[PDB]
Amino acid sequence: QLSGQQQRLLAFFKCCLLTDQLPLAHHLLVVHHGQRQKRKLLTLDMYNAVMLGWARQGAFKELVYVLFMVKDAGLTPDLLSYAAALQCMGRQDQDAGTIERCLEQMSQEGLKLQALFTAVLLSEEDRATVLKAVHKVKPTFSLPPQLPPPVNTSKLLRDVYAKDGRVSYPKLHLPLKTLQCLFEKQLHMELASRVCVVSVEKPTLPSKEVKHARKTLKTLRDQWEKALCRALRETKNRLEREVYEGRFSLYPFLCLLDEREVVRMLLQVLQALPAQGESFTTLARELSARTFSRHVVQRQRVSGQVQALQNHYRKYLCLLASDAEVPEPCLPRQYWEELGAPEALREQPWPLPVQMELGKLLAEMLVQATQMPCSLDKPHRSSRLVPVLYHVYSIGILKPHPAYVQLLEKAAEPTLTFEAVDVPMLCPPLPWTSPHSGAFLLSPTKLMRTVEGATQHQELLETCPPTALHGALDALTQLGNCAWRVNGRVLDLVLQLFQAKGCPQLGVPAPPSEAPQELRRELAHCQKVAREMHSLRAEALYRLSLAQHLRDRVFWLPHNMDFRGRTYPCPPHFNHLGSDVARALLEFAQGRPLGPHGLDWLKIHLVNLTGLKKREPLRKRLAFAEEVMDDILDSADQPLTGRKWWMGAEEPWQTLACCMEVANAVRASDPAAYVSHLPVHQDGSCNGLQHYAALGRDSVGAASVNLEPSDVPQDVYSGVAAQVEVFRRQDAQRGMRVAQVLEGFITRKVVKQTVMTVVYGVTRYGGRLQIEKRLRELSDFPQEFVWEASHYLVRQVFKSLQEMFSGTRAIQHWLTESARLISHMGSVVEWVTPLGVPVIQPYRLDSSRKPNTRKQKNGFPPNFIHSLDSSHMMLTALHCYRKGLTFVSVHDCYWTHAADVSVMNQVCREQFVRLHSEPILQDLSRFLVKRFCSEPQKILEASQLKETLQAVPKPGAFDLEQVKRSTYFFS
DNA sequence: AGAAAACCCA
DNA sequence: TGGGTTTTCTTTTCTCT
RNA sequence: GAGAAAAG
Ligand SMILES: Nc1ncnc2c1ncn2[C@@H]1O[C@H](COP(=O)(O)OP(=O)(O)OP(=O)(O)O)[C@@H](O)[C@H]1O
Ligand SMILES: [Mg+2]
Repeated sequence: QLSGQQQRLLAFFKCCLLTDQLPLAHHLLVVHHGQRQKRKLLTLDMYNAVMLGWARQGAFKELVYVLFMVKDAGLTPDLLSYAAALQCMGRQDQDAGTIERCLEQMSQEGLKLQALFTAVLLSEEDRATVLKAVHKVKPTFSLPPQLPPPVNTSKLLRDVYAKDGRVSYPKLHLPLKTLQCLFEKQLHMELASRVCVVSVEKPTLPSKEVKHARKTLKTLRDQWEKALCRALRETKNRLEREVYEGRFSLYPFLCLLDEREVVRMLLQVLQALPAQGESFTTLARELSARTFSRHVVQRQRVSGQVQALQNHYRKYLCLLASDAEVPEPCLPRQYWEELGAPEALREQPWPLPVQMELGKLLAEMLVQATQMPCSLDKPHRSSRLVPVLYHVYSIGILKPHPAYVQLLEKAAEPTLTFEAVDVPMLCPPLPWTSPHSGAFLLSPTKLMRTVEGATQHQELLETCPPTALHGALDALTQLGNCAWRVNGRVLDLVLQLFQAKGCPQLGVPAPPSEAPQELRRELAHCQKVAREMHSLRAEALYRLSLAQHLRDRVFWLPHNMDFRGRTYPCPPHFNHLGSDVARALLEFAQGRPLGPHGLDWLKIHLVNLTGLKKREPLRKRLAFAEEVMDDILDSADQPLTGRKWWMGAEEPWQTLACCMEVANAVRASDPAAYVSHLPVHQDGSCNGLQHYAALGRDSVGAASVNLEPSDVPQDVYSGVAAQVEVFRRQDAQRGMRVAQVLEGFITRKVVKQTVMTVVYGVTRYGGRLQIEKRLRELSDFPQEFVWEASHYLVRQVFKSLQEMFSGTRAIQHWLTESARLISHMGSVVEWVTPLGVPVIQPYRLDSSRKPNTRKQKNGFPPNFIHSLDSSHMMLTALHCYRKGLTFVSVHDCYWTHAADVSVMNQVCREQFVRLHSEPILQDLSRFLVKRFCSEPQKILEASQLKETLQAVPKPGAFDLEQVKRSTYFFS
């Protein structure tokens, strides 16, 4: 649309506003105004930018100059131009307070002053100055009184937003002053954009070469520090020259940040660089994005937004603190908005070519700025100052000359360095009051996770009724308000294995040592295994370094959504959706007493973690727990020196943590009045099958995946495993070798993924790879036939064909056909969840202007079922919040304290009915016939999709209220 | 690799 | 009708080219 | 970009 130079100079003038430097903008405006080619292609917005800037300084003569320049070249003043004019007229006492010409022309122009105060975004201080100007004269003007905020009136969301009800909202265990101090700590950790952590490695004792290298790097880094402060000042003068000669320049972009912070950034980029050099454009985009983030943090420090955030957060903590009482209790978004919400003043990203030019300029400073001696091993040897990194040609990756990387490797630097946003928050996160504001204090966290800069996700989120997202945001805040701590005993044991030779049986990666050590094939395989082990140990190193950092601290994990609705915590390395070790390290910081029923749920949780007794009732899982109590107590007491019963569990570290918790609870004097911090888990049987069976009301499926009450749990995977094992015997007696070598190897775990995936649009090749990976990890299985057996295991699993999951397949076929026809119409598949969240699919494999019908078709049934179980999770979260339950969730795995597992069940058995009492299939049908089938050009295609959508398959005969008495719906 | 057919563009 | 490409969906981490 | 690994 607009020219690239227009956006480029718009970014220039905006950054000149943000960095004082206003005579530079006036000079460039004058130079462009002189030349006829240059005075063309300016929009009104750049003169408007210089308008508000001279309004901030209040220079009346200069602003009258640029206002006179507005009328030339056919630009009439817009609303905000008049606003800045009112701001400068009121900044002085001119025109008897701005009415003598400005307000008369304001009324003559036909631009509404109400529309100025409402429609057009203004700064709050500028808005107050306009108020003072238009209050010196005309005192009969007053601001329109803003209404009380709207309260959502949907059927599922009536109960959570009904004012008259008995509520018990949970409060944190931390007082107001402690939470305020943690707010200060988080603010300091976010202003300093990186955090340094100690390695969990074994440290190296002082040696001659190690400390010689250690003092060599300090001298070289200080030398490059002075070199970088030379180069950036030289290019600052050189770019100010281009400003003063009438050229575009990046001079305010380098004055966005101080000299020091840029040099520190470039040094941290060298410290974080691997032995192999990274792509030049990737280094550029990383550097310029870091410049943007540090600018966003710096602008709030200068502009006074940080102090406003301080006062509001100190008032907001009264809701969460144990020692403070809000007069009427309410939700954190509601209490945030009831208090005066600060203006966001959203920093917007610059145009992408300007970002790339900044990254190129910084990286090309970094290339020709740093130098080092070549004679590293011999300091007395005379060597010229060899460039440390010239590989710009090369796909283009810079070269770390091997002296530097060997110097680092013999330096034994004990410190890793993280981003602020890659670390758990030290204070409770900001409430999700908007798709813009939430999670981190000073960083623009996104509502939906996305890649490659897909922006239609937000464009659906900001085009909604304002009360639609209220259910989702209050869910994410509830997921973010969970207080976590680190289980230190598990950390001690894992670091004991990590600092020694690792234990790959229990998940601790092996060192570069104990690696495997005609000939070429074996050497290549040894190098491959060495690289994989080194990579896994680097991952575990980073995770355990954050865990040891947060060992003594209470931290919060802010949550985002994806597009389809499911919720993930923002800090990546150490979260509760990670592996066995990561879940074993994490624990609830707030603890709730067990009560009369908590210890039974702890024991059932332990038996669920062992992986034994999956086919059993709860009474016999509990009887198993009493059977193996001595093994539990020995595993808790002697993990690595006892009989190691916990190691044989399917999730050994979580089993060990639960063994410790159960051992503390049993040996307690009153196990009912024991404060338990362990998250007890409840999981759906087959949630794709659960939601398909509840949509189709299929009695056979509902009985099959436990929507109908039964004494014993029912698994589809154990059914199909025996149903293919009978043919494994029947073909083995015909003398087939592939059936003969699979004896004792047809389990739930090898067919679990395939029968999980049959309800989605799976092909036989994907099922083949699915069983193939599981057969590769089978050590007892001979590895020769792993390919062949995989084919034999996607054959004979046609047992799902014989009228198995029938209404499931009808629902699947209609969703698949709907996605196919929507995409063949040319449109992307969108739908609104029953809680109101709009969902769009970012597939678009044109290059991105057509929808990829294969990807849309294969994506619609999983994305829709994930939307439903995310909505079910959010309803369960909200109605547990009304009953004072601490709830988190790994994507159908609902986690809470043991004392709440009954209540969490009941809400899970209520909001599954209340969600599925609504005609989700019919509401989806009418939404997609209104949104997608109302076009004039494609009446026949709309008729075909109309016949498809209006032929939603009929519900079966299953009363959903039975789910209320289903014991093993979630177990 | 390879056992593998269906969909999309010629 | 003939030839090329994918293979159910999402999320996350690490070192080597 | 491949080498892997993890969660639903
Ligand atoms: N590989 C996968 N592909 C698609 N969806 C998946 C996949 N793995 C899990 N899911 C989704 O996650 C949920 C199932 O999680 P989970 O791993 O607990 O499976 P399950 O069928 O409930 O098995 P289990 O018997 O172990 O409880 C469903 O919503 C399902 O759609
Ligand atoms: Mg499960």
